Amino acid sequence: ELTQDPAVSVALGQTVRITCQGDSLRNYFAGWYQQKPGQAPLLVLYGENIRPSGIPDRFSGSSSGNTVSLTITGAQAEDEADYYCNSRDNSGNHWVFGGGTRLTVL
Amino acid sequence: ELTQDPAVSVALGQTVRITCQGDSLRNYFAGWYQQKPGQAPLLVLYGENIRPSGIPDRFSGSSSGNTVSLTITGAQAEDEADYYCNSRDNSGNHWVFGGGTRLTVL
Amino acid sequence: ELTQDPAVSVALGQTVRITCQGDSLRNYFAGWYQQKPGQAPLLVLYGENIRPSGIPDRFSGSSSGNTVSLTITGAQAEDEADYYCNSRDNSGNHWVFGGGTRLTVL
Amino acid sequence: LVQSGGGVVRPGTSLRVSCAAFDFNFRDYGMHWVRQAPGKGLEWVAGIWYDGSNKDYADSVKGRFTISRDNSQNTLYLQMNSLRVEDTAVYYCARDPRTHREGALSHFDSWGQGTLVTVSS
Amino acid sequence: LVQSGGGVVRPGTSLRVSCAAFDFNFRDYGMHWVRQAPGKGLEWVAGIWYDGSNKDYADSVKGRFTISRDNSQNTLYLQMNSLRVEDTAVYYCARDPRTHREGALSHFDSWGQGTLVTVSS
Amino acid sequence: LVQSGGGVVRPGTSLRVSCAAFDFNFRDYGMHWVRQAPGKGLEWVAGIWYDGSNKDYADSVKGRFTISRDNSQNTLYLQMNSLRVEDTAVYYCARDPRTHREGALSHFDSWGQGTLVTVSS
Amino acid sequence: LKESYLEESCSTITEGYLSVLRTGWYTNVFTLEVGDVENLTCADGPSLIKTELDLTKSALRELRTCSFVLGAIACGVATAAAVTAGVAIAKCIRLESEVTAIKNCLKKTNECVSTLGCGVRVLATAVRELKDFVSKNLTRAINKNKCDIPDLKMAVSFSQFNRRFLNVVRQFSDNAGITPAISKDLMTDAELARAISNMPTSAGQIKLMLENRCMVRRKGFGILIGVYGSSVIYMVQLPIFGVIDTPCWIVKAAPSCSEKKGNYACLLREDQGWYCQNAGSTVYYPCEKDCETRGDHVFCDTAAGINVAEQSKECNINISTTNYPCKVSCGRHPISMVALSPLGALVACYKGVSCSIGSNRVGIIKQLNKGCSYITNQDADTVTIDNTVYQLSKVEGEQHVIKGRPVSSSFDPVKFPQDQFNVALDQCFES
Amino acid sequence: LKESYLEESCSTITEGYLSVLRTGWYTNVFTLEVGDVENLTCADGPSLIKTELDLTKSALRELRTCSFVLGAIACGVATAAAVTAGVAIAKCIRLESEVTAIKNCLKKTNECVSTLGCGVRVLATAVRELKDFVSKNLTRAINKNKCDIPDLKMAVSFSQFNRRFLNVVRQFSDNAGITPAISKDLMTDAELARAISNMPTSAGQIKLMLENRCMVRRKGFGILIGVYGSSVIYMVQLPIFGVIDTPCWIVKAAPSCSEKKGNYACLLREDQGWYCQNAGSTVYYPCEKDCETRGDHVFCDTAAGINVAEQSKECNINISTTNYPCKVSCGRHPISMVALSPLGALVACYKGVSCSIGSNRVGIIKQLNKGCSYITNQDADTVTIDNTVYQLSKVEGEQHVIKGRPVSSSFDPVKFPQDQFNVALDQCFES
Amino acid sequence: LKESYLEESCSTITEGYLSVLRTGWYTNVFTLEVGDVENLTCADGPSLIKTELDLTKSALRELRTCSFVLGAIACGVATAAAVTAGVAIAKCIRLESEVTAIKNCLKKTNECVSTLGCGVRVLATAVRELKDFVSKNLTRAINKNKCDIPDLKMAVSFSQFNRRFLNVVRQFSDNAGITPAISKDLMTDAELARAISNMPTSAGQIKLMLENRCMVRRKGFGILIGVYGSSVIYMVQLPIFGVIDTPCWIVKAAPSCSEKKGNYACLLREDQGWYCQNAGSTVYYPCEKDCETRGDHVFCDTAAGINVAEQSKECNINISTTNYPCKVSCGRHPISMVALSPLGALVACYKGVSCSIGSNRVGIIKQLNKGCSYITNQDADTVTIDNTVYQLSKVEGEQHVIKGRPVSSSFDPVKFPQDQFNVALDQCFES
Ligand SMILES: *[C@@H]1O[C@H](CO)[C@@H](O[C@@H]2O[C@H](CO)[C@@H](O[C@@H]3O[C@H](CO)[C@@H](O)[C@H](O)[C@@H]3O)[C@H](O)[C@H]2NC(C)=O)[C@H](O)[C@H]1NC(C)=O
Ligand SMILES: *[C@@H]1O[C@H](CO)[C@@H](O)[C@H](O)[C@H]1NC(C)=O
Ligand SMILES: *[C@@H]1O[C@H](CO)[C@@H](O)[C@H](O)[C@H]1NC(C)=O
Repeated sequence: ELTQDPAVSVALGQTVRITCQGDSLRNYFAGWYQQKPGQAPLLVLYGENIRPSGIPDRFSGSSSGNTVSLTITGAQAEDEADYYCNSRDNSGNHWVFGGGTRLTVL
Repeated sequence: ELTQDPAVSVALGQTVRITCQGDSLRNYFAGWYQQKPGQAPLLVLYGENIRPSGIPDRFSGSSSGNTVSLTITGAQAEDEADYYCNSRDNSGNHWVFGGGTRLTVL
Repeated sequence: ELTQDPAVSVALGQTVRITCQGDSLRNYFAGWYQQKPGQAPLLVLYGENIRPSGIPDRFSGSSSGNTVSLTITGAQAEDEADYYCNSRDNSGNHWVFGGGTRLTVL
Repeated sequence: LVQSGGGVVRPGTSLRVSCAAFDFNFRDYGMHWVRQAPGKGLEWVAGIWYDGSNKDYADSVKGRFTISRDNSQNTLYLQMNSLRVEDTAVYYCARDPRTHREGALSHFDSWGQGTLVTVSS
Repeated sequence: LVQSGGGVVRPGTSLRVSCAAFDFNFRDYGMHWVRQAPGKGLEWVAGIWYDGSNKDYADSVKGRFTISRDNSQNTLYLQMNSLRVEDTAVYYCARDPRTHREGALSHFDSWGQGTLVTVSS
Repeated sequence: LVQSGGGVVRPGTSLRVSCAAFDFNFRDYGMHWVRQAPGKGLEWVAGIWYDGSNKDYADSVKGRFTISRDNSQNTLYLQMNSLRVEDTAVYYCARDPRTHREGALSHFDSWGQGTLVTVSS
Repeated sequence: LKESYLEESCSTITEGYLSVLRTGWYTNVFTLEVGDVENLTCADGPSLIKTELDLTKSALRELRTCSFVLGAIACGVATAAAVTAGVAIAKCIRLESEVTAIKNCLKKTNECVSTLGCGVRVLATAVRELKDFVSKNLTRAINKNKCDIPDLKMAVSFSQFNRRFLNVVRQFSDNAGITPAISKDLMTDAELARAISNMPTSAGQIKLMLENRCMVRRKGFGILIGVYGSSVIYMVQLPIFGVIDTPCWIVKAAPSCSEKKGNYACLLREDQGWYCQNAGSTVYYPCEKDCETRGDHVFCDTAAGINVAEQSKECNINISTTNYPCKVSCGRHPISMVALSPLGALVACYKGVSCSIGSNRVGIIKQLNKGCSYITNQDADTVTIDNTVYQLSKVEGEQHVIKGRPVSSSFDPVKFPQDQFNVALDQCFES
Repeated sequence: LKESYLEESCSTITEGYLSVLRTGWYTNVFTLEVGDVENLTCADGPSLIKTELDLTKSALRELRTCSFVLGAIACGVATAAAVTAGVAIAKCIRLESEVTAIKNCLKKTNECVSTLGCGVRVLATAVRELKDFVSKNLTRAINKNKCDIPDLKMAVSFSQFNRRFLNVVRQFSDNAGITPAISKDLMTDAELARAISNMPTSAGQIKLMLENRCMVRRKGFGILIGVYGSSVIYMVQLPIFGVIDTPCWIVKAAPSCSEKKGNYACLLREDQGWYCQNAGSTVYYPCEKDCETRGDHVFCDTAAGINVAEQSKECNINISTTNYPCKVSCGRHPISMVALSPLGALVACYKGVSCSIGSNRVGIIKQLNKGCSYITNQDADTVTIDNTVYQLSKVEGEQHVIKGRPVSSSFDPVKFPQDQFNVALDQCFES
Repeated sequence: LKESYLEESCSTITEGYLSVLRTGWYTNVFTLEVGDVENLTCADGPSLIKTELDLTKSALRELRTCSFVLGAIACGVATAAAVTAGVAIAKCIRLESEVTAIKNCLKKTNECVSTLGCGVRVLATAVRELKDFVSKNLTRAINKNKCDIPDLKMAVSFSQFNRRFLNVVRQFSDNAGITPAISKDLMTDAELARAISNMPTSAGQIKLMLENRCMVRRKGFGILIGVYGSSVIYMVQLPIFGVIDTPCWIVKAAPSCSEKKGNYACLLREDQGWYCQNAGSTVYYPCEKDCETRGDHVFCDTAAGINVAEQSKECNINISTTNYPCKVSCGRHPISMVALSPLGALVACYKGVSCSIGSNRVGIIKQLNKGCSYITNQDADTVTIDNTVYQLSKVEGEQHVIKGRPVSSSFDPVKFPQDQFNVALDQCFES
């Protein structure tokens, strides 16, 4: 089961690390999504620090042990969103999503 | 004995293929000579599509079986001339010339 | 014991060769020092035609047999100085200086 | 993605939410359904591989839903039976990047727009 | 190129034509004669290799002409004996690029301006 | 760079000259003393390797001077004993390029500005 | 690392290396777009743009004109397996049906997944940048075939965009369509990382490959499919390092000669090289060049492996009495040599050769006794034979010695034939 | 392609390949013109032109600073011949009287023919473009020594013209004057086409080479003659593929082990690798490096050929009874291994390896019996030995099986010495 | 040169070559200053400077992701010694305390001498131009993250300064951190000259190395230490050719065969390859890779040398009767082949082959008798064995023939085993 901090805040232009924790991340990569309200989730990072094309170069990933984290450099106001991690469980068949982090930008 | 069409015509700016045929072309290469009507022959193309210097990139050639052809690409006014193919007989000590195609540009 | 001429003169703007001779040069490289009066000696060339950084590319040198030579190309006004060749003895343990050619530019 | 079939029904009935008009070649890609209850977090619903094998389900639905695909028309179906009140959610249609099923990747991309399915008294 | 000896003569006589003042390194190239009767197509006449071996002739002249060269003066010679009225032609002097005789190349370059041997009554 | 101990003394006495404030990481370079009598050519005086082994001397001084070094303070010394009137010279402090002792190079660079030692009646 | 000297046969076994075994191939198919370059022509003499356009057109057409001694056996099998796997898949992409399918996949976006008719699944990638420049900018700059325009910015830019394309041609042209390694230009760093992340293996292996991609790059290779229209199509075979962190050990040996009544008798072990154990069986990797080390990790190719019975480890323990036929070479003339090991050196030193060990503190420490001897990198920095000098591996570890009187001294040699090459030990001794 | 499986010796022979044999060398002598760059100097400090000129002028100086196991036997003579034939011509060009003769040939025009004093005839080519730029433009754009001039167009142009020159120096410097292959820079495509077309062979061969010029390019090499004034002179040796479309076949083998009362007897064929027939003689090509396949064509070097007698083909028909001494290796302990082949694979599977075949059609197909077995390309896509996996060559073609008792199961083995490396079959059996 | 034909064994010995032996390694440590390129960013879309800055930043980050058959025996020891010496020295440098020491040494000037804590002396060199450009020009030019500035001169200059840096990365990433040779980009000519001239050897050796730096460059190799801050640190490992002009000779052989009532016997000498004297000891260099000639000089690596007793030369005089065990291969199938030599060719042809010799004067001179014969390069320009032509070396030197009945025809051959791979001569004959 994946787990996340329910809320995090960052000072504008300061950096922040969201983190997602779960035993299965040792075997399977995470995917990171953001969800601004109403809109469908948009893939912002996957794997060990690969960005989809078009996602700005500020997002970067890191991971160790059984933990992953998404680092927002130079956090802009447009970074305020829900961030969800997901990964497969040790079956390899069932996907699980974290509870999502409601980040907010001051 | 090499054999060649006695006359051919092409519309200005259209392409034309002159062809030369004889059994020995299957075993020895050929060379194509332009001749303006008052003047010594000038080599346009030889071998499997090689040009001398100066001869514009418009001239080109190709071969298959026992036939070789000279393709004038984008026939210009200066291309009106006799064209003579030559090769060697099956012995390789006697050269032979085809009765050159008189080409006229309309 | 290294040996070289007492003095040499060069017509401005053309080459001159200073030469230094001694058996040990057959076996150890030389060094060439410039000494304008009063100032401490300054390395202008060492080894097979290697210059210290900042020494202008006019200075150059070469060797043959038991003899080494410093060639000044296009002797400028600033080249008037003593030049001292240097090597080790055949033991490889004591250094020696060849005396000095005083060079003057006309 | 022209997603349809989403409305409202009293519990204990059946409905189908189809996802079609794919811009990418729908064939050769695995597909997944993900749902979002109003304001709540995301839940994975079902999955299917590119040849139609490996239908699998979350335990909240393991007995009830079916996931089906048509590679000739380019359409994905999730067909719901015995629909229960907690099943009210936005349903999203999502794509699987993996080339080989043994791979380690576990993200989704090409999230469709939402198809709101409501269940009410 | 210098080319000389072109003139009228009565049939049944002899004449000499020569090719000279080459700009290229004449010593290393094979050379050939090619003739053009007025308005007609070209006919190959004779050939010689760079060391003066391999004299060859067309059967219209096999018995009559001789092809000769002087690598010290840089001059090429074709000597005509028993001229017959069919021999009226411009005789061009031409160069063979082959590095080796057994090569497949078969073309000539470096054509001279030619001389007009005009055997006539 | 600083050099010190330059001065005058009557023959038959002792003096020490030193070289200091190096800018080049003195700890790893061999060092040499080289001297110049007024208006005369250069003479090599003494040498030392980087770890303080291989103290070498010219036969003019081989029983008299002693060269020594302190790799912790970064200073180099030459001590003069029983000075004789011929020892009037400028003493320069000079550096050895050689990585390995058995190399073929023989030059010195980094010549210091020189310390005048006089001896006189 | 733990290194055992086996004086029974003058050999060392160094344990504790961690395997990285290639167990498959992964295929990425690239389309490189060079646009409508073959239409462009220059009417206005020499210029910067004409020279770069000429290079592009020339390079583009140039591609169309293109296309038991276990150590011997294993490397043949290895390269055969590699080439056939590559050609077998290339031959499936080369059809026009599939090239149009690949182009149809990539038409909207730069990465796509495709199943070939032959059932394999490939990643696909478009290197689109050059077509974009040639179409959107260069084509409008050259109005009316006037190439020598006044703006230099086009010329310098064009030299940058075609730079990658020309390098790809250069590598294929020099290799006749199958390159020896994945150049910087066939697959960039970003393209390589995004390719590895899709491989059919668990995250543990992938995390290692990403931190070690210079080895992944080195062992793969590329194949030219061809030039279709004005797109170059080529494919890259990437090594799947599907198994990691299994045990491996290296065996080294030197001539174990010894003497009676003034005649030498010799033995050398012929089973040198790498072994790795995997899921309960032992694989022997005899090729001189198909295993490479980087610290404790050794990278090896499973196709170069010869399976050996698990009892084969007994040649490292009690070779004098194991029933397994330990491969040895026998002979009468001793050879003197140094066989270096990760933690030391075996010195074989016999009649008429002088051998001594040395250090960087003091040049000479000792001169060795005759016979096989094990010099430890903690006890010397250098070892020398007959004016030759060798430098010992300075890596720290632990050493053991397994005592036992040498085989060549314990038995009497067979009277005829001696000098048997690569035979089982029973055939040389206790005749 | 027709592939016969030979049960008598656990070996496959694949017929129907078409020869391409190198039978001579062709020489083109290039002169590359740098012009009098050594007189140009700059007095403005750093600038674009100064650094390009420094690169050009420095590289020009650097050039002045360069001065019976039948496999190993064949590749020896092959390389000695190639290098010798090249040096023998370079030593003839290197005289001052000849380099002046060559440059006197090429003075008016870019290609010339010349007889060396040693009697060989060489094509000669001038690569003149850089001298034109240096003498016609750069030497006037600079005047006095203003070098940081305002026109950027001059500096960008210069970095193109010298680009070829620097690449040539790069390849010679890394190879001590003898390059391994003909780079695009030594001889460009147009120059290579003109060179090949002159070669001393009939039109059929030349048409093939022109469509395979990557392989001609790969198989030649170049030699630096030297720097003479501001001109580099170097020569390229091009392979004359004088014979094409003769028959060839490839022989593959695997350990033919067999069991007797719980002991093993083994045999391996050593007459393995490529064969081609030419003008009624058989030639054996044992190197791994020489012969290379492209479709049905095999590109081979006659300098590596060994003239095995006719009747050597009898080892492929009735090895049990031919009087030809078919080369085999003998021993006790069975190796298990997979030998690939163009249309299938041989699996040797003994003493407790696990062997099975499979496909991309779902699942594994069959566990194999022990003993040498032949798996056809049409039957399976993959074969696996003890967790290793091999992918089979997809090429379609006829297979035959030549039935017969394996020799290993038909004769009693010699008692001593049982293991023998490379011997006639009668040293091993029926003693 | 002098070349002796030894008809006792159908072999030649060519002598008078002068040695050049590698006897050590010399280390230069490079720091390549890239500068603060990972901060500079672009905010204004595609541009020239962004493209070059992107290439730079991309390379700097990617660079952080890396890291008895006497023949085969010799080459293993040789290559193991080379790589071990490099890794041992690199491991001293890779500590952060030493990287900071090197940089502190080089802070004010471009070359300095350092001692590593592990007791070794290294030269160190800083190549600094790219940091000078980045910190003093480009960083002020792209003032406000606006990279698409109007001045083109910045973009062109930047492509020149970063060029060296990009080439160094390219060679490491293709080789996983250990290059095969010292490219021009690792050391320029000036850097290589100052490095060689520091080496620990007398002037004579250096003057040769310094006039052959292309061969020094080829023999050495480089190792990546890492990327520290914004400096790439790598080291090069140069050969000390510490011994020159000792005598050397080469041995060549061809199969020597005979008949007795229509059944052949043959032997081939197995001690082919290079030999040299050094300080009164004889060294044998069996690896094909590790000796190379350039005219009269042969360049060899002392680590590949196996020491042989001085009596080994007796096999070149009286192989019939020497008590030294000369290595031969014996058998009964007469192979026909040519073996070239610097001043001639050995031609062996027997039943069913038709040797003949020829010249550029006339294509045929003489059909050879059956047997082993020595064809002098003064007597013919070419030899042809069967539809196959070899071209002889035209070096000039005296030849001798040492007459004698060949061994193959003087002794009765052993009855069993008649075929023996690599064995002392007395096992084959006079049983
Ligand atoms: C370098 O210098 C050379 C000569 O010093 C320059 O060559 C000149 O190039 C121009 C074209 O760029 C030529 O003009 C053209 O001439 C032909 C003649 O047939 C004509 O058809 C064209 O319409 C046009 O007028 C010019 O003739 C030529 N100079 C000479 C003396 O032939 C060259 O441009 C300079 N620059 C470079 C980068 O090489
Ligand atoms: C030239 O352009 C036309 C379209 O503008 C295209 O159809 C044609 O293929 C181009 N030329 C070549 C050689 O492809
Ligand atoms: C000694 O050899 C015998 C025979 O194979 C074997 O059974 C035994 O295990 C060996 N010794 C050890 C310690 O394994």
